[PDB]
Amino acid sequence: HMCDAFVGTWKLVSSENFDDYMKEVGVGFATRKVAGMAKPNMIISVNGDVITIKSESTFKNTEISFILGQEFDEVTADDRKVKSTITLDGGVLVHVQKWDGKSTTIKRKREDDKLVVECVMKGVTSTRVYERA
Ligand SMILES: Cc1nc(-c2ccccc2)nc(Sc2ccc(F)cc2)c1C(=O)O
Repeated sequence: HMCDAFVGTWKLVSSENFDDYMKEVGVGFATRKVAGMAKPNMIISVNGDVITIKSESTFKNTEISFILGQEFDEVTADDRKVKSTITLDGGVLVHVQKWDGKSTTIKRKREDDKLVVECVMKGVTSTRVYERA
């Protein structure tokens, strides 16, 4: 029952400062423009200890499956090859991606009927809000 409140199908309803977050990450112009337009569907499911997060969009579809605390390989929407670890900290999913000596942290939290995603790359935060689809 660890992620019960995250499970489901979610749709992006708002975004703030995502272009700047992507600039800090190192995303190029064209990918920032097209990725920034996307209105992804996030589908979160749990089967035993394995959590799956799928993102479906017009630009790219992504999928990760993982066990909490156990590092894995991820290919991001912008085609970075990263080493990721996802943990639960006080009811917040905390996702750290490492690549090329860089790091970004993505936090996912339930707040009211929303799933709030906070993405941080050095000093820059983007906040992305999802509602149930
Ligand atoms: C945390 C995050 N990072 C990035 C992301 C995207 C590009 C470069 C770096 C990071 N995208 C998304 S959602 C998304 C999925 C597919 C897509 F084609 C566009 C957006 C999210 C999200 O969870 O809201």
